[PDB]
Order: sequence, then C-alpha cells, then structure tokens
Amino acid sequence: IETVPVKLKPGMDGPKVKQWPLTEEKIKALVEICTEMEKEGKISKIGPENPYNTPVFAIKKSTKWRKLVDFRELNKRTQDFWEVQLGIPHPAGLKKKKSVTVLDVGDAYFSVPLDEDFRKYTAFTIPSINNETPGIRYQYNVLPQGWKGSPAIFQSSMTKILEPFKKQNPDIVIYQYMDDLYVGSDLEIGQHRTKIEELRQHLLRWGLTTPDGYELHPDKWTVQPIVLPEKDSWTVNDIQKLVGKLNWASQIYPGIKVRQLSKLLRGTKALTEVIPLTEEAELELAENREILKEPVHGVYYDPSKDLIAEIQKQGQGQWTYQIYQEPFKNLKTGKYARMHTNDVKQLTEAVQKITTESIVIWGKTPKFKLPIQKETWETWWTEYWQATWIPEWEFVNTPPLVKLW
Amino acid sequence: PIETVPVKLKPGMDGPKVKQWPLTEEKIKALVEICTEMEKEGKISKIGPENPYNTPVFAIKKKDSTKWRKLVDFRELNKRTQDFWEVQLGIPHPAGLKKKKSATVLDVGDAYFSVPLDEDFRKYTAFTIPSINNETPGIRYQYNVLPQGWKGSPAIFQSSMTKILEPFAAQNPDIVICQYMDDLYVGSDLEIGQHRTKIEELRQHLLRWGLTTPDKKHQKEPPFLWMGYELHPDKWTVQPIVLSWTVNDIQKLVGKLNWASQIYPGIKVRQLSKLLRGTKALTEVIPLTEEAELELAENREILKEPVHGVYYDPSKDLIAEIQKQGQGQWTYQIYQEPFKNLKTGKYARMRGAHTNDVKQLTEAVQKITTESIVIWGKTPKFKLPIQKETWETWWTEYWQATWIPEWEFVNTPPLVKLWYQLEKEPIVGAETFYVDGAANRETKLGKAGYVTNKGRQKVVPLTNTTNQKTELQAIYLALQDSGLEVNIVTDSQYALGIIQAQPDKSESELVNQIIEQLIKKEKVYLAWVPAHKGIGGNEQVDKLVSA
Ligand SMILES: N#Cc1cc2c(Oc3ccccc3OCCn3ccc(=O)[nH]c3=O)cccn2c1
Ligand SMILES: [Mg+2]
Repeated sequence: IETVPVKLKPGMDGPKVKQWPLTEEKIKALVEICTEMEKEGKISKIGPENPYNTPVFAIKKSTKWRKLVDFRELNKRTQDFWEVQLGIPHPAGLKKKKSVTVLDVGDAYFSVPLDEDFRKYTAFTIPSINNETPGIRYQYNVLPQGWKGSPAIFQSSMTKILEPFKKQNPDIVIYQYMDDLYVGSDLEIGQHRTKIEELRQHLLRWGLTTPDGYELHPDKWTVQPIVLPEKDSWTVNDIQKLVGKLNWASQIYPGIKVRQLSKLLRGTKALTEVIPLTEEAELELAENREILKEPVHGVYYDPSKDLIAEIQKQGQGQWTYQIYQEPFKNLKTGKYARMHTNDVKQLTEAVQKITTESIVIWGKTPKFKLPIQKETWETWWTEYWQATWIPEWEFVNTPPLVKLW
Repeated sequence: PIETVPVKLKPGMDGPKVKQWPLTEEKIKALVEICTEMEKEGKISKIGPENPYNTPVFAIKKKDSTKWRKLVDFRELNKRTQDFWEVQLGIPHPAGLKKKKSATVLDVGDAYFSVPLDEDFRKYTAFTIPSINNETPGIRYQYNVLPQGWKGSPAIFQSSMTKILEPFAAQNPDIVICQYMDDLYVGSDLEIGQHRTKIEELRQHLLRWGLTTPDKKHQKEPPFLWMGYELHPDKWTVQPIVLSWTVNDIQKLVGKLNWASQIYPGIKVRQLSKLLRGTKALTEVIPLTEEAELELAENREILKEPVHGVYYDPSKDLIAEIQKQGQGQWTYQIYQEPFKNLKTGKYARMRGAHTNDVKQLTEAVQKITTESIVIWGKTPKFKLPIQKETWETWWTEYWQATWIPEWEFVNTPPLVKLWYQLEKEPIVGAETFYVDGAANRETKLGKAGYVTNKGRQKVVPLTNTTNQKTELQAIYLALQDSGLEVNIVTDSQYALGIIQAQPDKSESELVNQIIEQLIKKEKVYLAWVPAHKGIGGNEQVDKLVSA
C-alpha cells in the first residue's frame, strides 16, 4: 500500500513527446485496452493542466493486441537517478548458460501503486483520426510497464516471490531487465522447458500472470572474425581489395603488414592482370591471416559509457553488426540470416536480436545507428516489433564504403 | 455547475502587476456598463484592495459596428501561467470526412464565460477599471470564468466540453460529433426527422450545463464556408482563390497556390520558390522571370476549371497515384473511384544534392503514406510510374533498408528509371585509369589527371577548386578520354561515395557532367585504393598532380 516516492533528476521537466499518428485498427485496440485498464484503476483520465505526454503504440506478438508505451524520454530523466538509488545487479553467468528463456512479467507491476506526485509524468494520449476529436488522455496510477523505474521498485517483492523456486533450483540463473525475466539453465531442453512451466506456475500461485525472443542459446553465440579471401590466382584488383581490407583491419588489429603485398602492385598495371604472389608477400598474407584468426583482446566493457550498435545491410537477407563503446574496439560482432521479405521487417528483427544479446551479455541496451530513412522507420517499425522494450536509435544516411563485414 | 481545472502559475513566477493606462472617459463608462453586466451574470466579481495583482484593461467604444467590446491583455499573466496540454493544431481535413445524411453546425456562445475558473487562480486575473478623474480610485474586478485572452481558456474549454459530451455520445453512438474551437459539428445518417430530434436533445443537454447553441438559426446552409473550404453535402472544394507583384505578393501567392494544390492538380510553385530565396525585405521587389511568369500562366489556366473533392468511403480502397512532373517535382492524387479524387498534392525534393529519381519516388510514397494515416487511418494502395524490375534492382543493391507498400505499375511517362549501373567486377581488356587530384588550400588553384596501363597520361591545371573538386574532376577527365569500357581507380573516398549513390542529377555542375559521361558509357568499373600506400599507379598519379 505504501508508495515509493519517485523524483525526477533535478533541473529536468517531465517528458513532452508528440504522439505519432496511428492506424484505425491500432487506435481501436488502444481504446479497448485503456477502457478496461481505466475500469481496473490502473490508469485514469487527466485534464489539460497536465502538459506532459509520452508516445503509445499497439503491437501484436498473440492475435490479441497489446499496448506498448515508449517511456524512453521518461527513463532518460528518471531511471538514471533511479538506477543508482535502486539498481539491479547483472550476472555474468547468464551469457554462460546453455539455454535462456525470456518471460513477460509486466503484469507484476500493476499491483504496486505509483507515487502520486509522479503520476502526471506518465501521461499518454490515444490519438484521433483526421483530428475529428481531441486525444483521449490518461496517466498511470500503478507502476508503468515500460518505465525503468518499475522493476527497480518491484525488485524487493520480485526477490521474495522467486526465493522458493531459487532454493529448489540453485543452478538456474534469473535476471530481470525491465518487464522481462531472463531464466538461464544448463538442463536438457525438455527439462529446461519443464522447469520454465514450474516457474510460471510458481509466479501464478503468487499472483504474477505471464502470457501463454524466447529459447535463446547464449553458449552457441560466437563472434564474426575477419576473413581474407583465399584464391589460387590474384588479379591486380584482387590484391588492391586485399590491401584495402588489410589496411582497414589495421585499426582494429595491431600488427597488420601491407608492405610486401603493396609491392606486388608496384607500377601502373591493368586490373584484370593476374599477379603471381611473391614468396615474401605470401608470408605477409599468412602472417596477417593468423593475426586475424586469434580473437581480439584488450576490450573491456565500461558500464559508465554507452553501448552503440551499427548495422550494415548485405544482400540475400544478410545483415552484419558491431557493438562497441569506443570506435575501433568492438565488444561483439555478428551476422544474421533472414529466411524478399521487407527490408524493414528484417531490420527490426535484427535490432531486436541485438538488443536481446546485449541485455543477456551486459544488462544494457545499445544505441542503434539504423541504415534507413527516419520516416520509413518511424512509420513501419511498429508493424513488426514484438519486444516489451524499445532501444535508442539514430539514423545514418551515409553509406559505409567498406562492407567488409 | 461545471468542475474547475486546478490551475497553477510557473514555479518561480508570481501574478501580474501592471498599472492600467489612462483611457478616454467615453470608453471608461462603456467599460463600467460591460463590467456591471458581467457582475450580474456571475462572470466577474469586484475585488478589494487586498488583491495586489493587476492586468491592463482596454476597450473599444460602443458603436453600430462591432466596436462595443472589452479587451484585456493577459500577456504577462500568460507568461506567468503554467503550460497546458496544447489543443491540437491539426485541422480536420474535408477529404477525411464521411458523407452523412445530414450535418449541422452548433456554435457555442460565450463559450469561455460558461466555464468557471479555478478559484485559487482567479486572483491573478484581477483587472482595474480606469477612473474618469485621476483623483478617483479605480474600481477593480476579477474573473470567475475563463478570460478571453488567457493562455488556459482554449484547453480548459475543450476538456470541459469533452466531459459534458461523453454521456450523450454514449447515449447516441450513431451520431458523430466533431469538436473544433467553440463549434460542434454533428452529423448522422438518421432520417431527417430523427436527426433534428437528437440535435434538440443535444441542444437541450448542453443548456443544462450552461452552453447556448444556435437552435433557432442553425446556419443549416449545406455549403459551409469553413476554414478556407466549401463543405457541400455531396462534395468539398477550396474557397475561390484570387489569381505586378512585390516580394510579399509572391509569398501570399505561393501560399494560395499550395492551398489550391490540395484539390487542384498540377499547381506548380517551384520557380517562384527559387525566386523567394533570401531577400527578406517584403518591400524590395522581385524581378519577374519568364519561366516563373509562365508558371503563373499555367496555374491560372488550371484555376479556371472548377475542381471538387469527394468525401471518404470506409468500404473502398484508397488509391494513391504519383506522377513525376518536372525535375525534382512530384504530383500525386488520392481517390477511391476511378475519376473522383479525394484530394491532391505535391512533393518536392529534399535540400541535399546527388539524388536519384528512385530515391525521390520512395520518399514521396513515404510522404503520402503518413498523410493517409493522419487523414483516413490506413495506408493507400499505390500506382507508380516505375517498373517492378527497376525497383527490385534498386532495392536489392541499395545500402539502406527501403520498402514500399503494395503497388502496381502505371505506364504513364515520364517513367522512373536508373540512368546507369556500375559494374561489380573489373572489365577485361578495358584500359585502367589511375586518377588523382590535388589542390592548395591557400591558393585555390590545383591540378588533376590520370595515368593508364597503356602509358597514357594527362594533367590539366585548375583554378578555384578544392581538393574534393579535383578528385572528382580527375574522374571526369578519365571518362572523357576513355572508350566505351573503362576501369577507374581512385583513392578519393569522397568521389567514390557520390558515384556509388548513383545520382540521377545534381546541383553541382561537375557531377552532372560525370553522370552524362556515365550514361554514354557501356561499362564502367570504379575501384577504391588506400591513398599513400605505394599501390599501383595511385602513387604515380599522386606525384603527377601534387608536384
Ligand atoms: N460548418 C462546418 C463544418 C461541418 C463539419 C463536419 O461535419 C460533419 C460532422 C460529423 C460527421 C460528418 C460531417 O461531415 C461529413 C461530410 N459532410 C459535410 C457537410 C455536409 O453538408 N455533408 C456531409 O456529408 C465535419 C468536419 C468539419 N466540419 C465543419
Ligand atoms: Mg592524393
């Protein structure tokens, strides 16, 4: 019954973010959901003296619709102060586990009440078509689902609920990132799935509903190493590209030599002309291959800094990505295959996969550099989004020339 | 009664304190008449000297013309008053309206004065009536209702009106009620008898809350003169638009042209907009351009033919069809039935240079898509002048994620196409040009050239060129002196980028020359090499131009 008082960071006003226009199916979904939430006391109507607003969308993971609030601005103003006061530890064992299943614990928050002096900052608007009516305005009376403050406040009761299960299963690792429970075990998949249902029954008995992205396997995850081509005959063009790729790798890997290989191209030769590799340059090539074979070392995750994600579209539905905090020091690199289907759908799936990996590995989400025109992304990203969180993103309109994975 | 919205001032601010300016005694008496009347109806109340706050009071002296009015400047009170949830700036578009059997406009009278003001805030609205003689102390009042100039009256009136309407809307869901400032537009498909019945029920229901409606005279004239439009029961259009012009006369002309482009297809404003560059003085005249004057002549011809838009039918698909009209300019129509348009519009290129007609087409589809969701709540089906093979080739090879909704080719020229395609692999038996450029930052002069495998070489001296212009000019030279099949090797990351983006046209004259050479070639391969690494002829051309 007691409400944890919540304050904003000093010198910060509440969020004032415009509601993006919605489709009629999405609006109708939102009114259904919010009517029932209003009946249940979770949200209530607000007057014009409340100037704040936070975007709201409807996604469908589940034929039934589900509401998603974009609390990114409120989090930038609350969570950072709230993360120091009430932080959540992150286990380095989650990445080690063989299987991790992700459960939605969002219904848990709706029982704990929110401090009344904070509720106004949780204002959102259901928009109207063609501006024929004013937007329906609500604010939260209970802990909001996407708010990074919500798991922080509920953390105490979450630890009580999970204690019997953790006693009965000391091997399983359980991590809470906002709205989700990450449950890692090294059991057999059929045994792991059985334990998950036991955990779901446990939470249900204690009054946490979970719905009826998942089944992740962190130990199968491995980096995408830099690979030089291996040919029997090399055109001048082939060597030029090899020198350019090897020149590129010099920034990430110290010790890359392009001297002998550059000597092969001395003079003004035709691109098609095959070049026999000198024995010295064959040594320089193989030396760089072994340097690129062994994994990179000396990059340490810095929790004070921001993770950032870059994504390049390759063909055939292939996408590559790099996660870093410093420009040429990559914490991870990967590549995705997409079983063409919409580029945008492929991209939104990639962003969700990367974020999930970055939550498991670091308990942090990266800020994405999305290679897509902002308006296209803002119109259609919601059509394929299935996650309870939303990462930070910017847009790059400048093509990366390298495309060297 | 009506519930008050609790209002507050900004955190570090206090109520206004402004001394009223002296006013003519004829007006002063008229102000006394207005305020005594408002005192009678409960809208204002006389304030004692305990209230310190004051705001300036003006007036217009009573006359046959509408000059018998009380004005109050609340600008300082507004600057001290909190922010509110802004009432929506977007105005309902007629092409999103659904035709109803009948539609009545009910405007509210004394709308702001029918809603009470928060009592704790009333003190700040205090105003002092001027004294006829300077020796007389002035009489002072404060508002008990929403003041007409106050920052919070629009939004507090809107929210109060929503709460009053909620039961009746629940009671009668077939009836569609639209809200706009001080107005209620009520439409239905009931029989004419029942429609006028529910209006009176609504008219009576608002009166119980103190809101007066134009029940006797409904402005029932089916053609409504609303916000620049004509709303007929069967159609909508724009209000008539009036066709030597100084700089400001151009700006209002372009505005009226854009307003006309909602429904009149083919309105063009690009030439006039280029004329309206800089020249911030409205008084200064703009020189008339024959091409710009032609633009007005074509527009006048279009405006002669009356155009009407149709209202929206939720049961039919929205079709959007786009035409590339002119360079950088696009026009589009939106319709459900083959020749009856819901509305019209235009789209123009972004500011950036080195664009592609395919990029522009995709962006235009993007613009129309967002417009549709705002107006109708769904996206349209598209009819576009681009082959499916052109688009598929473009999307598969384009570094960005791109998408367009379902669309059908329309064989209406000008067709959108790719003027050239670069080769993915080097061309055998085609001469290989190693190009480079260089220039001095202190002296704008520079050089550019190439060296090839066949021993060909060239250097040309340049004036007023940057390093990037030279690197781009060096590629231009190689194309000019090459056969139909050429391989070019450059170190310029900048030049690679411009050409890789496959621009159709550009603002820079050099890039246009490059595109036209590319179109004339049969095969071009461009390859990039690291600079200053002793690679190939890159080192040789580096010395040939930087020496
Ligand atoms: N003064 C004015 C005015 C009227 C309206 C307005 O009227 C409607 C109200 C509810 C439902 C459908 C409506 O109109 C549907 C379209 N329509 C409009 C006018 C008419 O006579 N018949 C008709 O079907 C809507 C929006 C802005 N307005 C401005
Ligand atoms: Mg150089």
